[PDB]
Amino acid sequence: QQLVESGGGVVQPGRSLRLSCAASGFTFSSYAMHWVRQAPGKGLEWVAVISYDGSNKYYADSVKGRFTISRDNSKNTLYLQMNSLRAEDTAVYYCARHATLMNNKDIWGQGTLVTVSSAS
Amino acid sequence: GDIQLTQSPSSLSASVGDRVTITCRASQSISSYLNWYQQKPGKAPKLLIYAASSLQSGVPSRFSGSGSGTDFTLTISSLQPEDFATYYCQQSYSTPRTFGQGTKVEIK
Amino acid sequence: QCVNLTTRTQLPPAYTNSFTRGVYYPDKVFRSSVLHSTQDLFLPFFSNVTWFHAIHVSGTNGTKRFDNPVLPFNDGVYFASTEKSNIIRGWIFGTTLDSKTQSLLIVNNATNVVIKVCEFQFCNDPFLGVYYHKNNKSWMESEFRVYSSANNCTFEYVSQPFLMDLEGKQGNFKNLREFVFKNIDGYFKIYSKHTPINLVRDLPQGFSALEPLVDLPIGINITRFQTLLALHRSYLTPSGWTAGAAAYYVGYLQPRTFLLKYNENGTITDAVDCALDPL
Amino acid sequence: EVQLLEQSGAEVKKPGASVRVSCKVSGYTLPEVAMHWVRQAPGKGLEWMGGFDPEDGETMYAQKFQGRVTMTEDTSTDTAYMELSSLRSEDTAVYYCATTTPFSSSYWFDPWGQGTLVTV
Amino acid sequence: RFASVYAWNRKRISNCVADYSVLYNSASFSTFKCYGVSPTKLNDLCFTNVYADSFVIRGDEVRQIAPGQTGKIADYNYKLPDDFTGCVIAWNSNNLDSKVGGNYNYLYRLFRKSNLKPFERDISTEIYQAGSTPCNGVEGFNCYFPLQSYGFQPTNGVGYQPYRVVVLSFELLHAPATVCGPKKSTNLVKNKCVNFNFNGLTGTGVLTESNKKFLPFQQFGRDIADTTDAVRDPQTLEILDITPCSF
Amino acid sequence: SVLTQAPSVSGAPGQKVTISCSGSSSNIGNNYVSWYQQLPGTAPKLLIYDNNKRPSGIPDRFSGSKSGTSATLGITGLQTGDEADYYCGTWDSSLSAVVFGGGTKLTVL
Amino acid sequence: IVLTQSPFQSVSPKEKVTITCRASQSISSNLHWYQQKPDQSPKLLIKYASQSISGIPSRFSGSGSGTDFTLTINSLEAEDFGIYFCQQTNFWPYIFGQGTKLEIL
Ligand SMILES: *[C@@H]1O[C@H](CO)[C@@H](O[C@@H]2O[C@H](CO)[C@@H](O)[C@H](O)[C@H]2NC(C)=O)[C@H](O)[C@H]1NC(C)=O
Repeated sequence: QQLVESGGGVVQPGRSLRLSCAASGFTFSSYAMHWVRQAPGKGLEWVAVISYDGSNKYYADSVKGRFTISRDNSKNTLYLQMNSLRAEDTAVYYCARHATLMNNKDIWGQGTLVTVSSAS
Repeated sequence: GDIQLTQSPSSLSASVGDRVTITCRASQSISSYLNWYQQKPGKAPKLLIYAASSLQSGVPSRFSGSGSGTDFTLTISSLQPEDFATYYCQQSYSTPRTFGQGTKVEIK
Repeated sequence: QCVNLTTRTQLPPAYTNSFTRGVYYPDKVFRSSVLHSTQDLFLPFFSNVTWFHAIHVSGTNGTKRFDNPVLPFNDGVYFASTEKSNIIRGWIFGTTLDSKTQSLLIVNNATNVVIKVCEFQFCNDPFLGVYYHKNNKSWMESEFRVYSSANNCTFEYVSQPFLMDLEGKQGNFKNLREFVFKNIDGYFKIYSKHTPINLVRDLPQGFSALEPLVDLPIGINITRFQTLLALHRSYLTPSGWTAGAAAYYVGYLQPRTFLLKYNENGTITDAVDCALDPL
Repeated sequence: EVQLLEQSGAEVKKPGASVRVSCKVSGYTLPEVAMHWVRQAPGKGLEWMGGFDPEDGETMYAQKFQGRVTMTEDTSTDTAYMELSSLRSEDTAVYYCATTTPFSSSYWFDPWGQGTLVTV
Repeated sequence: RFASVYAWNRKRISNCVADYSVLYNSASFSTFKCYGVSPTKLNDLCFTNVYADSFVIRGDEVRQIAPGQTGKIADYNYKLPDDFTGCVIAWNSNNLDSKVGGNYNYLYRLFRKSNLKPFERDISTEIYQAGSTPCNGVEGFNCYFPLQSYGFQPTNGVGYQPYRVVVLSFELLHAPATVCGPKKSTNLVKNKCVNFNFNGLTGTGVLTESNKKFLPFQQFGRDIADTTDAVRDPQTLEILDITPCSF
Repeated sequence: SVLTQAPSVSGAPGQKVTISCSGSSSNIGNNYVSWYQQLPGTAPKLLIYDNNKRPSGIPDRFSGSKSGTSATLGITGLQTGDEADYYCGTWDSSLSAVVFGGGTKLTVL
Repeated sequence: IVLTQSPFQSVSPKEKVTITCRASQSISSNLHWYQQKPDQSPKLLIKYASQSISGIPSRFSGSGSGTDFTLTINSLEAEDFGIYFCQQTNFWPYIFGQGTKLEIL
């Protein structure tokens, strides 16, 4: 039913910041989950998947920074660590789901700002 | 390579009661894997059509999904002030998924 | 969990003689005003009964001693204690009293006694730990201290509390409770008798008749058993354990032919141990 | 007899933040004994805070500071979180975990958390 | 609450009473088919081991859960063997399961890589791959997500409306239990000389309530002659004295 | 805070001198008093509880008294390591809370 | 699930004559209605109490609210009337009501 996100903030470039997003209402477990990016004034750009029902991780090669994705299935939560930062990734992120002709499960988090800058 | 999307027009300033056809052509043919999202600034995206053939539950009949294969489009009818919003198309054919650049329907 | 008290010295076990003891109805069939002879596990009359103090207090402040050791079940087990205050909530029966062996656990912490037959990994010293709930002015005792975990539980049961103390007696009664535990052909029977006793410790001359509350098919032989003590934490005074003093008597049933005298009521009264005397 | 486990430990919070204080125990279980809190400012004295009430069974809150700080309890993990909010210039102080007896008719703070310093 | 069909909960009806007399009286089940023998005859017979499967499906979907029946709900949600002696109980649950705006809590496995075996559930939600290319548990072209959200509405037709279904499977095993229901047992006759069979023991005697306070747990009585002293009914805890017919 | 005790006091070593705390009937009058000790940057230690009870590990040299609204903390057998601040406290029903005095930092001369 | 719709009928023909399915307190949206002829295997007329099956002249409609259902035979003549039975399908024993022996002037 509901998705909550870890806190965004201002991080210096080159660093790492683990992204937590917990589910509620129905589990993460039976589904997949995604991350997308929205820069201000920019379109929604897909980032990376998670696939718990086997195990597989796909990343966008457009932003191929080894942003690693794993999960806390028993907390219905999902972790993507912001690795190899660069300033144009300063944006808001969303926890996502795609209706793949079968489901209607597209549920979106509230959105938190990751900021990549040396100036706090 | 990647699958390119082509969302046209990328904006359309509109009026009350229109019937806007927001087109989202795909460079690589997609059999039925397309979705439409309605989003507003500071708001989470809301799915309007799933598979571009069946309306999402909780979505008004005026929003409609049309087109197949290479060309896909969104049909909006009985446009209302609440209805005006930024609309993004969506592939789910391959990996990577890309979304359209958005179409802001806005009051003339 | 698994708190262990060894203190300093276990001490020699006390010894006592019971003139009449371990009298129970061997046969379910009701008999009135008749004399019958049956051979079954029984406590022999006029025989020494070992006395063990679960908690021993020396003639000085504090100095509480954990003197209760694991006791072999043997052919049969008999438990006798005045127990005006109930600290013996339950008795643990296990072949090894360890995990991978079906262990019988009784808890009187709940209003109705709960009997469990699950494998329990008992700690070297197993006793219930009581913590103040802080809600509803109530104290809760945990069997987690007694055993680390429960697994492969063949069976479980719920029964009326085996130990009941009305209280207000203020002596002259002692709320004495007698329990008989025996396992035959994989069947375990628990017998409860409440007898008012004028004597503070020595067992009374009068015969006591024990009736089995329920018959349970445990299906596993028991060769060892130990008492359980409910102990509450003690705070600063100008973790606390072994609060109060507990003394219990254990008598081992030996198969014997026992003459049974049946009253018009049908309750067993007089009992005779056949090999005890030529008469 | 019983020594309280370390509470917050080392916490740094620049202005524009708020901090929970989680005080655990050892040798007891959490809800057999009541916790308490006292403000101690370096070079200054004691200001009592938080606390549980033996009477009425409520968890007290110092009236002066009431509503700014809250407390929750996890009985099994012995974690009692003291969340102070809305940082102020003189708000920063060393906070000592405190505890009174469950039997009631008691006031003495008993064992101590050893002291942790919040930052504003 | 009842578990979803894709992962149905299984509860074994062993060491538990078997009573369908209340079920006949309630008459609240949309479909209550019975197999092998007449419904009264199975109700009376004691069952050594029974198996209960709990799941929620549409009224049309219930047909897929039937012996030797091939359907979307029969090929990947769950399967019943062609020879089934068990009775299947289905009742309309539209009043409780369905909610305004639709009910999406329950899920059904529309497809799966292979046909599911009878008395089996799929604990894996990995995407099925119809295409040769491997989806590998993530959405892909030529494959679809196997689970599809259920849609339950009060306005929808009775077949569309949700049904809670429990499947009972009857099996014979050595392992016994303490009590039983009707017991396929002729009614006891008392105050007349009669031949009575109890727990494999046949005796002929007049039957009367026992004046002696015989204990309830024992089913039989012991005498010095070794003739049975008293008997207890297998349907109810009543103690009956045994007196041989006058000679 | 709401109670009365001086910032500091001094005395020669090995001597006998106490410290008192002046409350009211609303605080000390109906309530029991406690006393606490802290060394610089350390853990404040319970000294005496209830005006008559000494915690485990306290030298017996310490006593206490409550006269009306006045409560004295008996301090005897001064040591070189006894220099620290002592805090009075008692239960308050006024604000229905726990109260303390400002503290008195002893000095062993 | 007992039904007690309509003992019988006695009315001039050609009129809008109603037969009133008296359902039990338990309600069932689904139902059926069948036409019986003397010593003739009857046939279901009203399917689901609202839908028409193929082959029925529209003389008799089925309109009902909740548990109650009425099979208003509109403009019935002396050619059609026989017995008309109600059927209930929700409750396990799919009971049949007393039924209406339609008769007319
Ligand atoms: C159950 O266990 C007890 C205790 O081990 C067995 O009693 C032993 O029996 C043997 C053979 O008669 C004796 O040599 C031992 O001295 C007995 N020990 C005790 C403590 O009495 C008992 O035989 C076992 N019963 C079964 C059926 O295995």
